[PDB]
Amino acid sequence: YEHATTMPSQAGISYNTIVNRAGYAPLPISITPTKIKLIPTVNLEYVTCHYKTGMDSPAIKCCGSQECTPTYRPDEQCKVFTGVYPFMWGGAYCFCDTENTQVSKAYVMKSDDCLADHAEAYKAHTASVQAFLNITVGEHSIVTTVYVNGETPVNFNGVKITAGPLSTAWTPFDRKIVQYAGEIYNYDFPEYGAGQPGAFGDIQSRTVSSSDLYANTNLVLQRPKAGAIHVPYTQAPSGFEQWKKDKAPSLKFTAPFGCEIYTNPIRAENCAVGSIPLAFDIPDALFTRVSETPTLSAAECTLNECVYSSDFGGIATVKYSASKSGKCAVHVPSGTATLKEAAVELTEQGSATIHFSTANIHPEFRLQICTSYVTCKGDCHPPKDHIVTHPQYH
Amino acid sequence: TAPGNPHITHYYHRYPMS
Amino acid sequence: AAGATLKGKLHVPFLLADGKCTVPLAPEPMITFGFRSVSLKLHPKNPT
Repeated sequence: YEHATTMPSQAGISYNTIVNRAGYAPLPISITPTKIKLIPTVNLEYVTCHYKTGMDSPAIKCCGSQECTPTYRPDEQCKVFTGVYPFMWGGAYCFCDTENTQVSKAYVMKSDDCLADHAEAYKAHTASVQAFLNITVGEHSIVTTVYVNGETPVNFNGVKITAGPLSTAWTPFDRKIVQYAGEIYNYDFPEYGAGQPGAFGDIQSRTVSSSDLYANTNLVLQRPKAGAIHVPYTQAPSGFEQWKKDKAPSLKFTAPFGCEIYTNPIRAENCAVGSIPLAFDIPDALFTRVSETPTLSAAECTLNECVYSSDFGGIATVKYSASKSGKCAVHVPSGTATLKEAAVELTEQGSATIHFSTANIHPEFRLQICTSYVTCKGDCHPPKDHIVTHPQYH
Repeated sequence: TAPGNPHITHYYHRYPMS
Repeated sequence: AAGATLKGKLHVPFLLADGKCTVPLAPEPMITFGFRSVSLKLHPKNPT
């Protein structure tokens, strides 16, 4: 017997519902999602880390002339300076007052700390929501990771459980993502080679350990002081440091619909959005017959208290006269009120207590027990308190 | 815990714009 | 020098590696309530 439903995507809210065939008894089903994931598929484009200016040593020629020689290094700039007169400690480097020559070479390479201080650029797409569920079906509790693809079932005890598709395609993740310091930022990073000097992309390596890096820093060589040996370089600072200072705080603290962002197997958990549909094939042996479960007689619901708070601030009571003493399930079909107890013990001529939550000020809800229903009414009161720590169970 | 009893100053705090 | 200067490779020590560092924790804030409102009295030690 197939059964379907629509459970909200929300952790802690223990969903409960009952399968109701005719000749067989109600079967309760209690489903608590503990952790609802959202794992994008990710493609790495490049890593960018701090830079180090590599100043090759000055080639000094005295009474001569040198010509540049390209070693094809990242952002190799190469200039020749005339009218130099250096000083080492020993004294002047040569007598030739003019007609001296100083070849300056400067390039740009990736910092030594880039194995461990690197920002990973990502293109995200095609998230696969993945839910951890705690599922109790006739005292046969199970705990299961399930996928909310169309046909990705999980089969325990002969019970076949299919989930999805989700009623929303939302991701807090966009087409362009950066990962750094265990923290995911939503940044419109450029493509390989479209960097600019001063921001994310001034250095671009494919991997953390690659060979070819694209550099652009506005590396300009300057003239050295009279009586000095140095390659004076002016260039743009690390765009990585500026992405760090001006940070645009992470999606861990700026994602909507209440998402908790996490690291390497990138995921956004407990995103309170959407309703997931389920589909349960239940093998017939889990169904007892109504002739062997207590058929009631002459039920009538009262209402001891009703506070329409967020919690189960409602207590209703049912008088009854059954045929045996045992167990049955209870469910309020409408959204007028939601129950806490998915099953109630029943003596022969007892009076049973049921707990619920509501938002209506004048309730009138139909409540099921073993077979037959009851019309439970009353009047509610407001809560004395107006801030809580848990969400709405209704 | 809106300031009023429906049983007005209620229904203007809770569910405003009305 | 002139010809070919590159003779060998050194290894840089003291590289930036991971671990754990003891960071402070702020004083417990004071939380007053109200209808659709949360009032927070905050008393820090260092900037937070």
